[PDB]
Amino acid sequence: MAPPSIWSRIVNFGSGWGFWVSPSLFITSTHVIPFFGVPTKQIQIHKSGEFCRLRFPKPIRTDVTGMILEEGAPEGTVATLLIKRPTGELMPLAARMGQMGMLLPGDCGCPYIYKRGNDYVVIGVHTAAANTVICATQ
Amino acid sequence: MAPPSIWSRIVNFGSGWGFWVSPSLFITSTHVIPQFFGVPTKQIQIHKSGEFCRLRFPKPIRTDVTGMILEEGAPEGTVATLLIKRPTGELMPLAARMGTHATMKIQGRTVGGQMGMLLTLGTTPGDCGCPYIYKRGNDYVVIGVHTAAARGGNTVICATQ
Repeated sequence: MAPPSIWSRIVNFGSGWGFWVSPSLFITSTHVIPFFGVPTKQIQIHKSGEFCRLRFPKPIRTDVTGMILEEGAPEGTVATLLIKRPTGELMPLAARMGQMGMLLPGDCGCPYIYKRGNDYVVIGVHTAAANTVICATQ
Repeated sequence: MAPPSIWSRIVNFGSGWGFWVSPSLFITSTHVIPQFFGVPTKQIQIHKSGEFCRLRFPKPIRTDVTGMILEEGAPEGTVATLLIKRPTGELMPLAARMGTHATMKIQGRTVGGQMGMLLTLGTTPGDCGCPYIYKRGNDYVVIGVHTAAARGGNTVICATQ
């Protein structure tokens, strides 16, 4: 259901994963932050509570289109937790959810997506789980 | 292009990449082999046919994937898709018109494989190990692995067998 281009946005970072919103915007969780060739000082790091945004002065992923990132998902939205594993396996997981989710480590940082019209929407990143799941917000 | 499950079979293997044809079969390029997947190099059944390296492991490692048809190249004129992954994460499916088998010198190294040509950015040595794939009905089919590329040309070599 999620095309390869959106999977390619998910890239391993630190101890887990992160996600490309644009050629220059990259989101992840704070527990995986130990950058991509760019000095750690030439980046905007705006941590926001187990959620972190990284903005580079130059595009890094020019292959990637600008995708909408919202705070969360309206209650009842069936988001999709796109977990990647070190072996290369892709693990899509249907989550009912806007901040806490019900399914139907090193995974933290993987994004939450839900399709609205002919365009995808990011709503946060994987924070922790132990059927329960949690999604970090802006 | 191709679905995610096919792309997820492509993984970094040393200097370049490799391809999980089945849960236990792993094709790659002999030159990208590091100097595997948490397995003793002795325990792995290695086979080589030029710059083509086929690794059959004793235990199914990649249980998420399925078996896929692996063939010795493709007939002349077939348009295969070289599935390139770059270390930045980007995906680059490139169409290639497979030609005949040839032998050439590149980087002080005599290379052999099924020549192909990229059709309307370009390949890099870090891209070796990635698969040439063309769909035959419903079945996706692997024909070999990227092993070399001409200095300036769009000629490309596909390790076969």
